[PDB]
Amino acid sequence: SGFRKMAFPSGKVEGCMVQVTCGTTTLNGLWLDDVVYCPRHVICTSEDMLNPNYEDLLIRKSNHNFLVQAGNVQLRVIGHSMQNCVLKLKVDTANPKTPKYKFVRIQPGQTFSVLACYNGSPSGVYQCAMRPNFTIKGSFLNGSCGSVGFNIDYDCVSFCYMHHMELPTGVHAGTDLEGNFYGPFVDRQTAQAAGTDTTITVNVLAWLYAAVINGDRWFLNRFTTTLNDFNLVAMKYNYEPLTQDHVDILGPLSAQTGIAVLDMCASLKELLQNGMNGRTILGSALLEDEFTPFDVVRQCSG
Amino acid sequence: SGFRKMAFPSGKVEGCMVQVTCGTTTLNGLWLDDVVYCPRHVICTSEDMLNPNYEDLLIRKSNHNFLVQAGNVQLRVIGHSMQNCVLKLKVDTANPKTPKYKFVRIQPGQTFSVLACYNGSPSGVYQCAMRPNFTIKGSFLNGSCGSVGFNIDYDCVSFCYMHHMELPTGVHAGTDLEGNFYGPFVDRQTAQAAGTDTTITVNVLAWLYAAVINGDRWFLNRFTTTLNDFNLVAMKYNYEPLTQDHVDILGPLSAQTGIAVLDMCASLKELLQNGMNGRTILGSALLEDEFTPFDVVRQCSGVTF
Ligand SMILES: OCc1csc2ccc(Cl)cc12
Ligand SMILES: OCc1csc2ccc(Cl)cc12
Ligand code: NA
Repeated sequence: SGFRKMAFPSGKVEGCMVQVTCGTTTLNGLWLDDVVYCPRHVICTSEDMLNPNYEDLLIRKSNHNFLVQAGNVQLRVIGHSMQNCVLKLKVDTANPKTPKYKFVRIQPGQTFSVLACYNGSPSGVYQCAMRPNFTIKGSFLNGSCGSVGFNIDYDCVSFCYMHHMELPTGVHAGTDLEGNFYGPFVDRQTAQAAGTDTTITVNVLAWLYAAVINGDRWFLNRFTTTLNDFNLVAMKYNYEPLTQDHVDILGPLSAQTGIAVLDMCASLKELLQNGMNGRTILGSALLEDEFTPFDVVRQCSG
Repeated sequence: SGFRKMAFPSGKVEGCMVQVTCGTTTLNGLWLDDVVYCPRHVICTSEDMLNPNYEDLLIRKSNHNFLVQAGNVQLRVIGHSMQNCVLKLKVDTANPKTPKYKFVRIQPGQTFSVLACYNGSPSGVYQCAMRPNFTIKGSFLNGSCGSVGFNIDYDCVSFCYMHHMELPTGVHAGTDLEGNFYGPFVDRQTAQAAGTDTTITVNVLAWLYAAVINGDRWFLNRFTTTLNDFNLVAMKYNYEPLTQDHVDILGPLSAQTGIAVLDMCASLKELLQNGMNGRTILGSALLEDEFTPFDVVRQCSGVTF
């Protein structure tokens, strides 16, 4: 029993973290095969962050401007190229600890684990979700740029996030491993702010199913709802619209508990209207939206 | 910025997880040097669990009755012995990935990371606290037994917990790595229950300090109090008593925020008496007590391993 915000075992990503230094700036890099991936703003001064011309900054760099350090060993750079907002540094050594991996760009609502790192050294691991406004609610300090987010389905590491910045509201923005930012953000010190965030409705529903699985039923009721009537109510609580896709993905959790999706939607409607009256669901006094349907099935059945 | 329930990187411990099978029961083992550690109830059957004589049950098993698989490769058991409630299986091969490590016993209120495993394969990592009633609120399914809890201090893994059982309320119980149980629990099929839990007061204060560090300040006020006065309130709300030792531990946090410990207990005083008034603290409507003061420091500092 029990239900926890659970991250993936981080060992496969730990063996990939290196330190990248350029000038006075040092951050983290991801060392896979003979390539080290890191945020391209490593080549920027503070003067440059307002309107950096990354092509012009990079052209003035040679390979030996980049110090890559893997634990105690210095890695020697033999090439460099820019792909969108990541720098790709070719090094003379393939990482002997390179796991089975792929790059995946994820959708809002998808979860993943973050390995926070400083100076190429892993500090901790925690579970995150891509918010609907394409930010993540992480825990990052200065020097954490280049830390990555990942899933491990079987023993293949699916890299989906690399940390680039913290926005004014204390949330975090970054790119996929192709260097494409999630959301409308840029690696540029502009007046950019996270859009108004919303609750991930399909995830709350999955987390309610998880409560029924672990033996809780107090929040159910005898009512049902149409999909559109539910969405009309939910968006008045800043909840994400629920789509038929979301209804389909919840199917297996509906079968395991015997509660139709729109019946659980009716229970979510009543919870939003009533609260919990001094009660808790799976140990929380708020409705949790950072567990996906997939996450619930992995932790409750295996 | 930001504050999240953070676990230690689990790589050093992932390389020690093995699968141990004895008969039809299979669980997880910890492979360090040339010894594999696992709960001794692996040798028991369903009828043995109601009243096992582990001494007599072990003297009847032999080395070949233990199938230990290090993922791919089979490990050969050359010897077996008991220390308290853990079984020590000598193997023919030393683990090449053995990290620097110690066996430590933690105190209730201290936190640690749990690497949940099934059939010797790690499946997830999460952060736990030893509750004052000596249980932990983990997430475990059948086959999780033998999973381990740990902290990392520089390069050294400090093993503190090994999973043994789940209680009727869905919380979990286990031993240190020397086989001594946390809490008044035994490894037999008997009527066992978690006692009434209490809230780890020093940890709630540490988490309020974490909230001030992250810009949550609405709960601060102009008042202060005394250790004696606040502990009267803590007892009323099923909070652990706050000691002068706790105040000394919160020193480093009381300096970084410039808010005295007794000053913050006044805030917690008012939160316990009047509630939250619809507002949240670090994204929570409850008072979180599974962050130690060190946890809050290390996360707002950047300490890495
Ligand atoms: O991390 C350095 C930095 C300073 S301002 C700004 C804006 C965007 C990004 Cl990605 C980075 C930075
Ligand atoms: O799964 C083994 C088992 C059955 S009942 C009981 C009570 C305590 C402990 Cl530690 C184990 C067990
Ligand atoms: Na005060």
